[PDB]
Amino acid sequence: GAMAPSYRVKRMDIAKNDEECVVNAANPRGLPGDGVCKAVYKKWPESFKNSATPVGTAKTVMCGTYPVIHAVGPNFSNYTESEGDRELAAAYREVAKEVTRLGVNSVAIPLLSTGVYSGGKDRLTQSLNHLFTAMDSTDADVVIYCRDKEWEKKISEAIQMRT
Ligand SMILES: [Cl-]
Ligand SMILES: [Cl-]
Ligand SMILES: [Cl-]
Repeated sequence: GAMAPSYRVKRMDIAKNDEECVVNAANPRGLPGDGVCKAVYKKWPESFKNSATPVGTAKTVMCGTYPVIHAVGPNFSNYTESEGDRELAAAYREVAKEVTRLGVNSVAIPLLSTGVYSGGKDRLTQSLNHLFTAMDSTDADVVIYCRDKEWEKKISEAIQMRT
Protein backbone atom coordinates (compact mmCIF):
# COMPACT_ATOMS: atom_id res chain seq x y z
CA GLY A 1 0.00 0.00 0.00
CA ALA A 2 0.92 3.67 -0.24
CA MET A 3 2.65 5.16 2.84
CA ALA A 4 -0.02 7.91 3.22
CA PRO A 5 -2.85 6.97 0.82
CA SER A 6 -4.05 10.06 -1.10
CA TYR A 7 -6.41 11.38 -3.80
CA ARG A 8 -5.11 13.70 -6.54
CA VAL A 9 -6.57 15.01 -9.82
CA LYS A 10 -4.78 15.72 -13.14
CA ARG A 11 -6.17 17.31 -16.34
CA MET A 12 -4.54 15.21 -19.08
CA ASP A 13 -4.88 12.01 -21.16
CA ILE A 14 -5.10 8.95 -18.84
CA ALA A 15 -3.08 7.02 -21.47
CA LYS A 16 -0.02 9.08 -20.24
CA ASN A 17 -0.60 8.22 -16.50
CA ASP A 18 2.24 7.75 -13.98
CA GLU A 19 0.43 5.07 -11.91
CA GLU A 20 0.85 1.27 -11.49
CA CYS A 21 -2.41 0.42 -13.25
CA VAL A 22 -5.26 2.08 -15.18
CA VAL A 23 -9.07 1.88 -15.12
CA ASN A 24 -10.65 2.01 -18.58
CA ALA A 25 -14.17 3.53 -18.91
CA ALA A 26 -15.11 0.49 -21.01
CA ASN A 27 -18.14 -0.60 -23.05
CA PRO A 28 -19.68 -4.02 -22.24
CA ARG A 29 -18.49 -5.56 -25.54
CA GLY A 30 -14.77 -4.92 -25.27
CA LEU A 31 -14.86 -2.70 -28.37
CA PRO A 32 -12.37 0.17 -29.00
CA GLY A 33 -15.15 2.71 -28.44
CA ASP A 34 -14.60 6.48 -28.09
CA GLY A 35 -13.16 9.03 -25.59
CA VAL A 36 -11.10 7.45 -22.72
CA CYS A 37 -11.83 3.93 -24.11
CA LYS A 38 -10.33 4.73 -27.54
CA ALA A 39 -7.18 6.30 -25.92
CA VAL A 40 -6.81 3.15 -23.79
CA TYR A 41 -7.25 0.96 -26.91
CA LYS A 42 -4.48 2.84 -28.76
CA LYS A 43 -2.07 2.61 -25.80
CA TRP A 44 -2.81 -0.93 -24.52
CA PRO A 45 -4.60 -2.81 -27.36
CA GLU A 46 -3.43 -6.21 -26.02
CA SER A 47 -5.60 -5.60 -22.93
CA PHE A 48 -8.79 -5.90 -25.05
CA LYS A 49 -8.41 -9.73 -25.47
CA ASN A 50 -11.59 -11.11 -23.83
CA SER A 51 -12.27 -7.83 -21.99
CA ALA A 52 -16.10 -7.92 -22.60
CA THR A 53 -17.99 -7.84 -19.25
CA PRO A 54 -21.48 -6.76 -18.10
CA VAL A 55 -22.61 -3.33 -16.92
CA GLY A 56 -21.76 -2.77 -13.24
CA THR A 57 -18.65 -4.98 -13.33
CA ALA A 58 -14.89 -4.71 -13.82
CA LYS A 59 -12.60 -7.17 -15.64
CA THR A 60 -8.80 -6.86 -15.58
CA VAL A 61 -6.60 -7.87 -18.53
CA MET A 62 -2.81 -7.52 -18.51
CA CYS A 63 -0.89 -5.61 -21.27
CA GLY A 64 2.59 -7.10 -20.58
CA THR A 65 2.68 -6.83 -16.77
CA TYR A 66 0.64 -3.53 -16.72
CA PRO A 67 -2.97 -4.11 -15.52
CA VAL A 68 -5.89 -2.52 -17.37
CA ILE A 69 -9.09 -2.73 -15.28
CA HIS A 70 -12.06 -2.47 -17.72
CA ALA A 71 -14.93 -0.96 -15.68
CA VAL A 72 -18.36 -0.76 -17.34
CA GLY A 73 -20.55 2.08 -16.12
CA PRO A 74 -24.18 2.32 -17.22
CA ASN A 75 -25.28 4.40 -20.21
CA PHE A 76 -27.88 6.77 -18.68
CA SER A 77 -29.56 7.08 -22.09
CA ASN A 78 -30.81 3.45 -21.47
CA TYR A 79 -31.09 3.04 -17.71
CA THR A 80 -33.51 4.83 -15.40
CA GLU A 81 -31.84 7.34 -12.97
CA SER A 82 -32.47 4.87 -10.10
CA GLU A 83 -31.12 1.73 -11.84
CA GLY A 84 -28.21 3.60 -13.44
CA ASP A 85 -27.18 5.05 -10.05
CA ARG A 86 -27.08 1.51 -8.63
CA GLU A 87 -24.97 0.12 -11.54
CA LEU A 88 -22.55 3.11 -11.43
CA ALA A 89 -21.94 2.51 -7.67
CA ALA A 90 -21.49 -1.23 -8.37
CA ALA A 91 -18.87 -0.69 -11.14
CA TYR A 92 -16.74 1.38 -8.72
CA ARG A 93 -17.07 -1.29 -5.95
CA GLU A 94 -15.72 -3.86 -8.47
CA VAL A 95 -12.80 -1.53 -9.34
CA ALA A 96 -11.88 -1.36 -5.60
CA LYS A 97 -11.88 -5.19 -5.40
CA GLU A 98 -9.58 -5.45 -8.46
CA VAL A 99 -7.17 -2.73 -7.25
CA THR A 100 -6.91 -4.59 -3.88
CA ARG A 101 -6.42 -8.01 -5.54
CA LEU A 102 -3.63 -6.64 -7.81
CA GLY A 103 -1.64 -5.32 -4.82
CA VAL A 104 -0.79 -2.07 -6.63
CA ASN A 105 0.27 1.05 -4.71
CA SER A 106 -1.42 3.48 -7.18
CA VAL A 107 -4.22 3.57 -9.79
CA ALA A 108 -5.24 6.06 -12.55
CA ILE A 109 -9.06 6.37 -12.78
CA PRO A 110 -11.50 8.34 -14.95
CA LEU A 111 -15.05 9.45 -13.81
CA LEU A 112 -17.29 6.64 -15.12
CA SER A 113 -20.55 7.52 -16.94
CA THR A 114 -19.64 11.25 -17.26
CA GLY A 115 -19.04 11.45 -21.04
CA VAL A 116 -21.15 9.87 -23.80
CA TYR A 117 -22.84 7.55 -21.19
CA SER A 118 -24.07 10.58 -19.11
CA GLY A 119 -27.44 10.82 -20.91
CA GLY A 120 -26.65 14.55 -21.45
CA LYS A 121 -26.46 15.39 -17.73
CA ASP A 122 -23.62 16.73 -15.55
CA ARG A 123 -22.70 13.73 -13.36
CA LEU A 124 -19.36 14.92 -11.85
CA THR A 125 -20.59 14.87 -8.22
CA GLN A 126 -22.61 11.67 -8.60
CA SER A 127 -19.76 9.72 -10.19
CA LEU A 128 -17.02 11.17 -7.93
CA ASN A 129 -19.00 10.37 -4.77
CA HIS A 130 -19.43 6.73 -5.89
CA LEU A 131 -15.65 6.63 -6.61
CA PHE A 132 -14.89 7.84 -3.05
CA THR A 133 -17.41 5.36 -1.49
CA ALA A 134 -15.61 2.43 -3.15
CA MET A 135 -11.98 3.61 -2.94
CA ASP A 136 -11.91 5.12 0.57
CA SER A 137 -11.23 1.72 2.18
CA THR A 138 -8.33 0.92 -0.19
CA ASP A 139 -4.74 2.03 0.50
CA ALA A 140 -3.67 2.76 -3.09
CA ASP A 141 -2.79 6.35 -4.15
CA VAL A 142 -5.69 7.30 -6.49
CA VAL A 143 -5.13 9.76 -9.33
CA ILE A 144 -8.31 10.92 -11.10
CA TYR A 145 -7.94 12.03 -14.72
CA CYS A 146 -10.20 14.56 -16.45
CA ARG A 147 -10.01 16.79 -19.57
CA ASP A 148 -12.08 19.93 -18.72
CA LYS A 149 -10.59 22.90 -16.77
CA GLU A 150 -13.78 23.59 -14.76
CA TRP A 151 -14.06 19.87 -13.89
CA GLU A 152 -10.44 19.83 -12.68
CA LYS A 153 -11.18 22.73 -10.29
CA LYS A 154 -14.41 21.09 -8.97
CA ILE A 155 -12.79 17.66 -8.46
CA SER A 156 -9.81 19.30 -6.70
CA GLU A 157 -12.19 21.25 -4.42
CA ALA A 158 -14.12 18.06 -3.51
CA ILE A 159 -10.83 16.25 -2.63
CA GLN A 160 -9.58 19.16 -0.49
CA MET A 161 -12.91 19.58 1.37
CA ARG A 162 -12.43 16.18 3.04
CA THR A 163 -8.82 16.72 4.25
CL1 LIG B 1 -2.54 15.36 -22.70
CL1 LIG C 1 -18.70 7.82 -20.41
CL1 LIG D 1 -13.68 16.01 -18.02
